[PDB]
Amino acid sequence: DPTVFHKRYLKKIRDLGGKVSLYCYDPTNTGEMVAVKALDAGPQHRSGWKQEIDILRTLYHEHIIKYKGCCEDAGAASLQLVMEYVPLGSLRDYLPRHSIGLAQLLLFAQQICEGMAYLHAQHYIHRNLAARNVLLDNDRLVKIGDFGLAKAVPPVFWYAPECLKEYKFYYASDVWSFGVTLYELLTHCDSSQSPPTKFLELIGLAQGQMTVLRLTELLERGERLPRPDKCPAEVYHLMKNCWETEASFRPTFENLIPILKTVHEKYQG
Ligand SMILES: NC(=O)c1cnc2[nH]ccc2c1N[C@@H]1[C@@H]2C[C@@H]3C[C@H]1C[C@@](O)(C3)C2
Repeated sequence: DPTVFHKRYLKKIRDLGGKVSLYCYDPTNTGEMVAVKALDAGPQHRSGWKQEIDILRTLYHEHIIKYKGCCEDAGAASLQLVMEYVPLGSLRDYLPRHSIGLAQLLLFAQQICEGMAYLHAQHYIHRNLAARNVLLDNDRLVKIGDFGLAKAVPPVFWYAPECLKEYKFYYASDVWSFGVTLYELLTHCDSSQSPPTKFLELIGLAQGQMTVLRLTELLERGERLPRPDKCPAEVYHLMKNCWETEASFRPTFENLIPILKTVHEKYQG
């Protein structure tokens, strides 16, 4: 996509959270809200940035945030990435404020799997799958964002043992993160139940440089996040399956889609 946004029609509304900001884009001096990501940076962060832009340019799917174009970023001697803006924001902000039923959360889970299967079918890994990077376009439509860490296959509290211990990252490693993301959904991203809160409670906060190693030891011993309240046993077993220590015993996102379809159906009625 070679779409170019002219800086002259861009007015900043707010920062969204690399840095992503919300702009109005209005050439008739009433128009479209857009999210714009901008790259301070130096040590080949620039090449990673070119990677992100090129990855997003090629991805087109209902459950992946839509690429809209680029604009000259004279101030960082780069491009800025222009994306669709989603007003409800990320599930991290939305879920604490609302009380979503199980069937709806399962639908979100299914849609995340669809976007991720698509991504994997493109030979890309995401490496940052967490509730905070899942955006809610409408009450029944989820989109995966934040491709900042995404890579062509040649967040430590969301990472599988092979990532933490060996610095490897498989398709199966994104499936582990999906498991943790699904746990977030079922706890409505309550901070007191969050993966950092729960794992720091076991590890403690006085382990010098060894936090990650301690986390790894607990995972390899088979320690896992608890069953959220009113998560069905079968959904908890699905999560535990996304968390197999051995990467090859995890389901793929392709495996997960028909299962999640079926369970959503069951809880919907
Ligand atoms: N298209 C977008 O990026 C985007 C689109 N609509 C949005 N509405 C509110 C935030 C937001 C977006 N924000 C980003 C998203 C969520 C949060 C903050 C931004 C960086 C983050 O990593 C973490 C991914």
